[PDB]
Amino acid sequence: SETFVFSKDNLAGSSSGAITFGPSLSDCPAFSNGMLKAYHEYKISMVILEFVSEASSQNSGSIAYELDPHCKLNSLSSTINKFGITKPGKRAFTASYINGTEWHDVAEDQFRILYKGNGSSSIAGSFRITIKCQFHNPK
Amino acid sequence: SETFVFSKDNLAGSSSGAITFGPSLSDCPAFSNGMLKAYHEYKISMVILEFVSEASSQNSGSIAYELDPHCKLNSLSSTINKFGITKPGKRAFTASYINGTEWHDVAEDQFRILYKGNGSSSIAGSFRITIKCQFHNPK
Amino acid sequence: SETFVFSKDNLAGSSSGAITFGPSLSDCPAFSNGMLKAYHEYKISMVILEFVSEASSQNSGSIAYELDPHCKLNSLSSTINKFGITKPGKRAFTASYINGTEWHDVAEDQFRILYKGNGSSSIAGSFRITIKCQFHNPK
Amino acid sequence: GSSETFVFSKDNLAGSSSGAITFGPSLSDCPAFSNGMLKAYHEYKISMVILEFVSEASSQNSGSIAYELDPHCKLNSLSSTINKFGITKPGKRAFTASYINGTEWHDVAEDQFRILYKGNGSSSIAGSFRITIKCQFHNPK
Amino acid sequence: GSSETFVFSKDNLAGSSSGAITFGPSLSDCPAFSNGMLKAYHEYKISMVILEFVSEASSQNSGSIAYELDPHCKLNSLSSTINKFGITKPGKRAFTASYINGTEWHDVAEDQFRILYKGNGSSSIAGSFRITIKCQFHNPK
Amino acid sequence: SETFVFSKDNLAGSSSGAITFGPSLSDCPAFSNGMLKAYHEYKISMVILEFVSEASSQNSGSIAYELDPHCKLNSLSSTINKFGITKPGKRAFTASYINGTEWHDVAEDQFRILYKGNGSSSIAGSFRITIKCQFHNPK
Amino acid sequence: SETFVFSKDNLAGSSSGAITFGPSLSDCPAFSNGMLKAYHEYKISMVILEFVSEASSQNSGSIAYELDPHCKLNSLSSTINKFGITKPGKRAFTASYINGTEWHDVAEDQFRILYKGNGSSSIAGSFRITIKCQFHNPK
Amino acid sequence: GSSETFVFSKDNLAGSSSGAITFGPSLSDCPAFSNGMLKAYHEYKISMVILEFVSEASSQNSGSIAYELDPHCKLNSLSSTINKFGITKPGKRAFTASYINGTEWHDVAEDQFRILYKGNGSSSIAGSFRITIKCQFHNPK
Repeated sequence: SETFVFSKDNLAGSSSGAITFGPSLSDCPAFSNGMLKAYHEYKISMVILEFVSEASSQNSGSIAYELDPHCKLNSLSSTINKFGITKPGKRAFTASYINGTEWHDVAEDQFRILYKGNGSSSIAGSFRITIKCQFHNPK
Repeated sequence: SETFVFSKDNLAGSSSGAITFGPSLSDCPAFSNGMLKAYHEYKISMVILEFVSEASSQNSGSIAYELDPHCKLNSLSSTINKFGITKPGKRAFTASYINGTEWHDVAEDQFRILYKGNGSSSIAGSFRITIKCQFHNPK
Repeated sequence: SETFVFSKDNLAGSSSGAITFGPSLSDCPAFSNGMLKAYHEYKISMVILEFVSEASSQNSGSIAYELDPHCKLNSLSSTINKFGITKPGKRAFTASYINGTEWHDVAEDQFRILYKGNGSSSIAGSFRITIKCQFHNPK
Repeated sequence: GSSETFVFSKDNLAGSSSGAITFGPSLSDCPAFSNGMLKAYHEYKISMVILEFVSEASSQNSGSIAYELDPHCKLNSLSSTINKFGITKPGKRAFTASYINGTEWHDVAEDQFRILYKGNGSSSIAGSFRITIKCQFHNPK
Repeated sequence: GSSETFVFSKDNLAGSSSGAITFGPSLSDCPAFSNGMLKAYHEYKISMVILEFVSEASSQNSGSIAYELDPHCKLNSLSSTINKFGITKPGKRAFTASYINGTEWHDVAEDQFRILYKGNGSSSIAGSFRITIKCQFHNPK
Repeated sequence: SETFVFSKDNLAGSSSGAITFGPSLSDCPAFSNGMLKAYHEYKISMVILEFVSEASSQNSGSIAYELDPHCKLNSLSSTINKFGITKPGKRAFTASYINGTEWHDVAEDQFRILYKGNGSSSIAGSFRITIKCQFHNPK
Repeated sequence: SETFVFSKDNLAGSSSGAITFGPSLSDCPAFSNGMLKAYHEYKISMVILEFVSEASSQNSGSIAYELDPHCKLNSLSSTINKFGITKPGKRAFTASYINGTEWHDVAEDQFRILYKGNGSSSIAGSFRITIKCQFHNPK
Repeated sequence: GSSETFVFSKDNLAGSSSGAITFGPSLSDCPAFSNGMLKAYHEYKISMVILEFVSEASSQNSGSIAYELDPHCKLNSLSSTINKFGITKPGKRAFTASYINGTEWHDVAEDQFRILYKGNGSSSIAGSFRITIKCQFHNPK
């Protein structure tokens, strides 16, 4: 029942992107090219997403994050869940929310988080992702 | 968690078709055009399939139904389970039969019911479908 | 006992408008044209209104929201309940406050929330509305 | 208040004829209720309804009668066809208080609710609608 | 058959105003009976009548109200003045079956009997006529 | 929650009128011009209607009152309930009689009392009305 | 034991004034010209004073409020109790602090709150006053 | 302190005459209290008042007497007409401590409270106001 922590920094206020959890997570060199390449099954039981506000209080906007459990969206569609870029935020996703009740092959993504900001080009903050995951069937 | 009740009517004695429970369920606008556009995941925990016999007692035949759990069949193949078009029928499908153990994205069809009758062209009856289902991760 | 979540974004600091809950709620495509069109009775038991502060700290003003339980006001009259545009806010309305103790026909509005801001034209934040409602007498 | 039980019947429901039964001051099928107690009390509520279809049709007639319950009298004809009775088999259905907006006392000039019926069979006789309404009255005039 | 008890009141009986109360299809003072049960049953009979005068007049008003019982509806106004109530004192009178022709079932289009009242006092308010009719009904429509 | 006590005086033996409990209750400035301009909703849970007999014992007649729950009658129609103008009277109306089960906007008249007397033109008495009522959703 | 809520808005950062509770409270049309004019005794048991910060974070200053229980000050004297104009504040005054243990005639003030700001002329925020009061001896 | 009970009466209250009874140093109707104990004690409080109307008028006189309780002596005549007594029937009313500002000791030079009375009847005799005041005294002079 290991744990990983990584951070996507320098999130621009208007940058739109996707953080896919699986073989495509190049933002964490210790997960994509590490445990996955030497294992077969893995489930990401818990995802703690914490937005740390580096942005100046003079930046107007917000970062909306949409939690797609099947990687069937290439861009954000609903702007409901959002963090104000001026204040820190914390969010916890358990097993049921992120399709984390069954194993998956290390060649297939489990889920993704699509982030989209609508602020200025200045620095908006950082994303700290803590993934509590498990591995099975050692390779 | 909700209990959606809908129906398909004017099923002739020889009508052949498929009811795909998911985004293609145009029979019930309260499901395909409703909750499925307000959520990401859904699972159909129970399906109560009832056949109300509108047919005359002097008509012959029966309506067979196949419960395809993965929608790989586009037409009826097996006829082991059937309702006589002269007697009302009721059938219960729990989570295991209809792949309700796992959640699915609203762009994916969970399972389908292939229904085909062998009788004449007269009115055979109506299908009353009661899907007790849940939802998660609001859009 | 289903739940809906929707969001009215890009609330200008000086925009004045009304959010009516019922057939006129075009801000949520999954409620006005979804469940309501295929049901007869509905009561909105709980309304959680959360103001997320996207606005820069350089914006002076506030957004006053008035909860009219009979849709007899076309514009805000009392400026008591208000959110500072610089800080997040949360408010919970139970059954008694929003005339939510009896069913209503889907052709008639139940209540409305009139919002009025007195700040600058810049982005003031977003409104996140979580309506916990129930439906009865399937159509 | 006064508790009463009005049992009446709308007959000669052809398998193709459609209509609406409005409960309250427009209940022409039971003059004992529409023009009866409603002119002796200010407030009335229909706490319970028992709707029964007595099948007078023979086994050879194929069809059904679809009945829908409008609790606000804003529908003039049937729209959806979920609930239905077979024309060859007797049917029974019980509507409680919440289904028919019976939790609130109404002025006698208001129609509390209505039942819309529509047939999809032939033009012959299908059966009879036997309606039992258990009601309460308040504030005698 | 169905046994019912209809209690109603004709009010504002001035000490000088005279009139007639016809029991049956012309009982306008109690719409619960004239236009009520009479449209749900072919035959009705008024087994018992309790006629009471509630004296709302003060002791200073002098007079009386003379009431006569016509069991065949062939009288249009009071003729004799034997039975009477004092306007200052409450009065009670009980009419049994034979007095009001209540031994025979009548068609609902017929007036069973009537009570003619005539005052000989002043023009001020004298009291109220509270009428309780205990009746039976047969052959539901 | 409060217990407002007011009165209508100089009711002649033949005075005909209506007391509409709501914004049109000009008899008590503490109710129409007071709390009803500080709240949105109100319900009158109990009405104690007392008649104090100021009339001489040598005056005849009575005052009849009709408790219209929906204000559809603009004049007295029924006279089944009445107080003798020579004897003091008291009557109690609970929530069910006067439609107090539901709340109403302060621009709507809940119920009314139609009072009319048949006596002479002399002083008949006074109406003392005690409305035990509540309020909600302050303006 | 009724309750009132009112709000003094557009408090300038340098405005100095007094909020007197009684017949002189013209800021609340439902208290000065409502309940008081139709009653004799009244005591304001509790006063909840909440400062909502509408002011931009670029405004330097504070609003000092002094609670005079006998209306013997026409201007603020001590600057101890104060709210920062940049942040919300809440304060509760019980019966003993505001001379609220005995009734008073509706022609005499009970107490007053003297507010004085020393910031800029821009909008500094709003005052929300919730007075829980009681009335006696109906007029 | 000393507890006392002063029972007095203001008589010849015509059905049309109106006035005010101020309790304390201006209670001219009971010289035993206004000029009595108040000159022997610094502090007095009127803990309880029993106000009774003895009806000496005949049944023929129609009217009422409206009495209002001013607990701060800032009213000079009657304004509202909620509480009232019928002139033909004896009346009783009990004012406790809080109603008459009797929870605080007062200097003898202050009027604790007053009762304003106004009649709406004829000019004949209506009755008598019998007032019982139960009071306490402190700090003897």
